[PDB]
Amino acid sequence: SPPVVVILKDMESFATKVLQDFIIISSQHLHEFPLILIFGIATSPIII
Amino acid sequence: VVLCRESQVSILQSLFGERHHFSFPSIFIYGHTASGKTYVTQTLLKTLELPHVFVNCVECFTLRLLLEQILNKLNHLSEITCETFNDFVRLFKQVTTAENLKDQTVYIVLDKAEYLRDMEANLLPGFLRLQELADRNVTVLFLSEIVWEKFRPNTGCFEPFVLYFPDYSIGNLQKILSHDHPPEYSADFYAAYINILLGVFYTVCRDLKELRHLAVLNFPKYCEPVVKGRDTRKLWRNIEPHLKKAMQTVYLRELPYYSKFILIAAYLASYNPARTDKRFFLKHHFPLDRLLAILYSIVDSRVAPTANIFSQITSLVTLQLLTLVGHDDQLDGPKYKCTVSLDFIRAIARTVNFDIIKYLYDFL
Amino acid sequence: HTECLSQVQRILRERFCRQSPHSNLFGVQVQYKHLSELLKRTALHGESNSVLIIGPRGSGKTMLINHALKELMEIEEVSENVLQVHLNGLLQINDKIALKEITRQLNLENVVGDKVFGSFAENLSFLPVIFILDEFDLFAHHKNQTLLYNLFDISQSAQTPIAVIGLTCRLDILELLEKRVKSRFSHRQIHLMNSFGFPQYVKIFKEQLSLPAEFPDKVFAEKWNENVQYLSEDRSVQEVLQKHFNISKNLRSLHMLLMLALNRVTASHPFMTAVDLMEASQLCSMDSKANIVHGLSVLEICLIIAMKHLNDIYEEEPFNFQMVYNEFQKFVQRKAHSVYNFEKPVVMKAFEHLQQLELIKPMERTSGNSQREYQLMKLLLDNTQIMNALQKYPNCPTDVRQWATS
Amino acid sequence: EPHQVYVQILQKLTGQKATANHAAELLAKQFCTRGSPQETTVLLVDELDLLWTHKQDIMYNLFDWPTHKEARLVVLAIANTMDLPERIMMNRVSSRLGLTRMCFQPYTYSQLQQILRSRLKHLKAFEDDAIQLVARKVAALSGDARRCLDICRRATEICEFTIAHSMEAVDEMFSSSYITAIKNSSVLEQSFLRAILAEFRRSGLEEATFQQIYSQHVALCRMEGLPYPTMSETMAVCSHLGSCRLLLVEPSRNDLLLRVRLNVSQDDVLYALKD
Ligand SMILES: Nc1ncnc2c1ncn2[C@@H]1O[C@H](COP(=O)(O)OP(=O)(O)OP(O)(O)=S)[C@@H](O)[C@H]1O
Ligand SMILES: Nc1ncnc2c1ncn2[C@@H]1O[C@H](COP(=O)(O)OP(=O)(O)OP(O)(O)=S)[C@@H](O)[C@H]1O
Ligand SMILES: [Mg+2]
Ligand SMILES: [Mg+2]
Repeated sequence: SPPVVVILKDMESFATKVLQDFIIISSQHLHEFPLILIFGIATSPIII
Repeated sequence: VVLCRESQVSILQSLFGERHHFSFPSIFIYGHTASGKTYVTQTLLKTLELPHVFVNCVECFTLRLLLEQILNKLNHLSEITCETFNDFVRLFKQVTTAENLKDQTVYIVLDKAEYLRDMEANLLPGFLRLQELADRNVTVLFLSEIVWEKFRPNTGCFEPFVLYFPDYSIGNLQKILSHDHPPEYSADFYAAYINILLGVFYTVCRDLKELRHLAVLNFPKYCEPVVKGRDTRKLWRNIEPHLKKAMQTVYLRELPYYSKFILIAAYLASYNPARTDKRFFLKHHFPLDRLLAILYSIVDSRVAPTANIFSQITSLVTLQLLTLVGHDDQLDGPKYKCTVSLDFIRAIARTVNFDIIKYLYDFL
Repeated sequence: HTECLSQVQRILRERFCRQSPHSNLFGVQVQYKHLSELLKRTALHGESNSVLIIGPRGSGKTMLINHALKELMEIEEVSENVLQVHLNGLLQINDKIALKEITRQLNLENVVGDKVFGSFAENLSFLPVIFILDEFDLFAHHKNQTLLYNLFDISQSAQTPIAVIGLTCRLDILELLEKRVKSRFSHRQIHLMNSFGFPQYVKIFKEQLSLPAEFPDKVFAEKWNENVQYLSEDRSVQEVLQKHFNISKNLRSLHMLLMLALNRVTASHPFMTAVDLMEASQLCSMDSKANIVHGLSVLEICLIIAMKHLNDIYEEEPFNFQMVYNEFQKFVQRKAHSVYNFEKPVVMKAFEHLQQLELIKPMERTSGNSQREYQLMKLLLDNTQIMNALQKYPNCPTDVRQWATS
Repeated sequence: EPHQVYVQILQKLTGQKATANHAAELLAKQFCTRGSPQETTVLLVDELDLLWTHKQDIMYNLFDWPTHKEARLVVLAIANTMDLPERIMMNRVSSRLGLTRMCFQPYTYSQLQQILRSRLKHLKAFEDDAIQLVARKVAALSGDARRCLDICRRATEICEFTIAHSMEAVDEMFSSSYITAIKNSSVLEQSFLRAILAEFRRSGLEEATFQQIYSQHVALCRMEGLPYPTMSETMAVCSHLGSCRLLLVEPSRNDLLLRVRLNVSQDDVLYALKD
């Protein structure tokens, strides 16, 4: 059973609200299908 | 299982009564973040083996999705697609006539109901008086962290029964944390762990989930000394500095040359009134032109107005370090603001050998 | 034993929760007489009338209509000729939906047609039917009030008899109508007020909690009547009823209180007690703000005290995170070596959590241009509320208490 | 819909179903081209002011088509506002309806009495005094026959139960119920109103926040010996009062910073509260 990989390139330009919505929705369906996130950050990691 | 939750369970069991009996049209439950509303309500519904539909308001961000999900899950318990609330009511009356749904109360569990007030104006009044409209022995539950005072519509509607889940205490938290002890060591060992952890972090972190997560993270270093070879003083002395290091992060879990000068000049322009500009830069006694003049004054070398500096400006805008204020079409009088913390600008100034404090008017 | 308790529980739950019809009517004799007389006039003859009923929500507006209909429909075979249509302002928000509901209720979709065609002349050309309009005020907020105008026109016409009934909570329903419909509206209004004294409210309470004469067990019913009569003159029960009557005279709240009182009836206690009513009243009359404050933490309490100090020093002015942080630093710096060595991010997270609970609201909302810092925040609490909540705080330390007093 | 009037007229004259634009085009073709000699068309349009459009194309077509000789169309426009052809209608069509404006003055009390007498010929049911008073009230209030008939019917109904019947009808179907609603209000609501009045007299402004009103209410309750009220109780009372449109408030999100404005005159409140 292969997982799914999603790449977010420029999160600085991303609006927050869609980010929190996607995180909260995907949390309740991890059992349905695995999900892993890869973050590419240009600035220091503190920005997260 | 639920621990130290027996009053609310008994109240809810008495409220439900028998399956054929009726109940309140709307019950509003409110509490804190770590109160366990979802756990308690779902465990109770599973234990009583009642027909219940669990719905997340966040997932159903649209009215059609909400109604279709509710109807499809109810049908699965007993394809249908609906668009309007009246059609939903009619189909709900059609679908509830099942033999398993004849003399039983229907429960519609809704959590994260704080978003319902931002969906539609009449959706909440319709949900509140569902039992009158359907007349089919239907009950709807609410789970939220906001009080009912902010859920009241302007026109007023049928008042639900308000309920509160009690806040946790030291003994309650200790019991909950010590229930799931690891089988590889004594219960008293984990109890002492929970005791010292509560004595350290109860002042700030009262979240059960967060404190449990911290315990899970830090337990292996708790158990290292005994493996290396019931010595309370030895354990505390070996473990104390790690606890102080951990508490530093409770909730937390190299620019180009000219970019640094641009950043410090932007900070100065943002935090220095224009009246004092000549007082700090003129040899004898915010818009882009002010920034250019300040940058020309600061840098000891003559910098040519190459397009690359404008590219640096735009890139700094992109990186959310400088915020554009004026209209995007107005690129002849643009306005900017600096959002960099003072410690950050002091740190970047040190790497350049520049004393920014000597020029800050506010400090002087 | 258990069976009698189950039966009485079922009967009272049906009486309160579902609001089943009952023959008992309180202070509405004249209004019901007028409404029933006019309904009989509209039914036995071809004459048309329009009436609006005005009252506070929860005052049994629907009950009067339901009782009158149950009284007058079954008089003769007129009910066969009489047709009834019920429309609610909440379910039908658009004129298209209202027209669709009207067509479907009349079983004329076969005659009119199935498709989404906007023509309504199929009904209009063909047009005794009674109309019931729940939440009549909402229909006045439509774009052109076309449905209301057409209903008034057909009521004033000499083609077919039509009865129009509307329900409204607003007292200014006359000025929410346009000039044309107001002129065409027959000025028949009925007002539902709780025009009765406290002893009459006591009588209503005594009668409502009285078992009906159709209960199987008669001696148990008589004992229940004796118990409720004895509980009627008890001064604690009278005090609770007086408090709730001072708060509001609506019968819906009384029904809710009676329902909550009956929840604590078990086998060991077949008959109620004044202490049960006291407990129900206490549970029904608690303030949510103090409960929210009680469940906070120490850092939030300190931040709230700093906020109160800001409101005191700067009279009725907004604030931001930096000033609160600076004065919290001042407080922790005056004390020699108190254990409050906390960094900026944890205080920022605490402020974010406080703002999440909606105890603090922004002014002239904007984002991007202004950060979370340097944002104008205001408090939504009173000083006496903070003092009362802090008085009942379980383990408030002495230092923070004395800082609050200062 | 406004454009659907093109479909209505076409279906009334030929029974054909077409789109709004196509019906307009077909009507234009029929009324501009020399077709078969048809009977003179009498068109009546009711409630003209409700056909307004930002482009004014429908009104221009309606009042321009009879100008054509081939139209054979006579149009009568019934409306309530006489200013419509001036401030609502543009110049070229204003001159088209200019100098052909009929204004119907309201009936004089003599006209109303004549109408009532014609309604009740050969029937001696009402005394002349009631009839004269009803016609005179109608003249002095609106001069409308509809409300006159309503008053007469209500007087008949009350007589079933003289000038007293007409007086009861006129002062029941015209007078406001704010005074009696305030009279039947609860004690706490009366105290709230008194606190609002006292705060307004102290300040002089017509808008006040909920906090100052709450403080005044607490002071009045302390003066009256009433038990100390909670904030939630006062908010519930205010929400109930705002529901019946006696006040003005937006309590959906704001709780302690709610602006309150009186929906009735201050003197009416004083005259209701003095008793
Ligand atoms: N009374 C309890 N008994 C046992 N475990 C509990 C209890 N309350 C909470 N927990 C545990 O703590 C976890 C976190 O609680 P939650 O259920 O997430 O809190 P919540 O009240 O539902 O708030 P939300 O809606 O999730 S933000 C639960 O998943 C349980 O494992
Ligand atoms: N005169 C009355 N006689 C009998 N019961 C009454 C009377 N007035 C109020 N009630 C009761 O008051 C309770 C609440 O009234 P409701 O029926 O909920 O209000 P309503 O008539 O539905 O009006 P709205 O605006 O639609 S909520 C019901 O249980 C009624 O039986
Ligand atoms: Mg939950
Ligand atoms: Mg109703």
